[PDB]
Amino acid sequence: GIVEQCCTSICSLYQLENYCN
Amino acid sequence: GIVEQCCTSICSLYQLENYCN
Amino acid sequence: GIVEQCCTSICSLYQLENYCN
Amino acid sequence: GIVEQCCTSICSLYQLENYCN
Amino acid sequence: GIVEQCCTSICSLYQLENYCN
Amino acid sequence: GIVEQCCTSICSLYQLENYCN
Amino acid sequence: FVNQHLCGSHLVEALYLVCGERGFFYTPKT
Amino acid sequence: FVNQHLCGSHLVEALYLVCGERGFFYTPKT
Amino acid sequence: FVNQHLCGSHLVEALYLVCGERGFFYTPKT
Amino acid sequence: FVNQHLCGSHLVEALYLVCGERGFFYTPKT
Amino acid sequence: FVNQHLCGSHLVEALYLVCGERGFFYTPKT
Amino acid sequence: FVNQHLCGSHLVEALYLVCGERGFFYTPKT
Ligand SMILES: [Cl-]
Ligand SMILES: [Cl-]
Ligand SMILES: [Zn+2]
Ligand SMILES: [Zn+2]
Repeated sequence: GIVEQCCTSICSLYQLENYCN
Repeated sequence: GIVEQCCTSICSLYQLENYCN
Repeated sequence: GIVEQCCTSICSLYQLENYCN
Repeated sequence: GIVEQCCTSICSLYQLENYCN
Repeated sequence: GIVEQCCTSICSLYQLENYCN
Repeated sequence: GIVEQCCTSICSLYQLENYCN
Repeated sequence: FVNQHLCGSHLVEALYLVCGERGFFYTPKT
Repeated sequence: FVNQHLCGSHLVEALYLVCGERGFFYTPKT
Repeated sequence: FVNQHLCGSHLVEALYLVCGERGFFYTPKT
Repeated sequence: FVNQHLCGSHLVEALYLVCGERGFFYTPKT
Repeated sequence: FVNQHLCGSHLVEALYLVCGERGFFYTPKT
Repeated sequence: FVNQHLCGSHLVEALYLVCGERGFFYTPKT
């Protein structure tokens, strides 16, 4: 998931925004 | 909520566990 | 400057990009 | 010691509490 | 103590070394 | 540069001070 | 352990600490 | 914005800055 | 995204986040 | 609480949250 | 270097920075 | 002071503490 993707590869702030309430 | 309990007031580490999944 | 815009006042992530090289 | 254990392996908050004054 | 010297008042990085072991 | 040196090897606070304005 | 004021990024750092793998929600509106 | 390489607590800091008052959920795998 | 108060080390953490590889300047005197 | 994997400054943050007003000592090896 | 207000977790982060391998004590009661 | 091993955001925190009100520039390679 996002937690693993950001750490093992890379991720964008736009991808992160999907986890906001 | 959490801000009122832990920032505005004070809370323990045990109280913080209330917000775990 | 940045402190006035972002600390004293409030600023967006887009505004913060003003200070990138 | 605790500094090495927490980093090379894992450690609990209960183990950490032993380093409080 | 350290809080009075460095938080309440202000302190230098050199002053902070007072609290090293 | 300094960003790479501090991470791949080590760096001193004195070296860091060169990046202040 | 102790009771302290935990605000903003420091509050979410504490949640990460306490919850870890369980995950958590940070919902300031409530 | 630039792409991000974020592990551990640094991911939680980034979510905090991205989501602000909306808050967020932190859900690691297993 | 959102608008928030970002001060001190938290402000520079946000700049790092937003700028990354591009680099940035933090010039509080202005 | 969950078990922790903490390196560098992250250990010091955890000690700070665990010990609160009691404070703590940070004593790495050699 | 400079003189600034360093409080809470930020104070202990600065001690870690300045002391490193020597270790340090954080004793707010004094 | 001791020598430092600083990656990612930890470098930016160190620059912040070292430079204070002078501010600083963060300029990574490529
Ligand atoms: Cl603060
Ligand atoms: Cl890290
Ligand atoms: Zn803070
Ligand atoms: Zn880190």
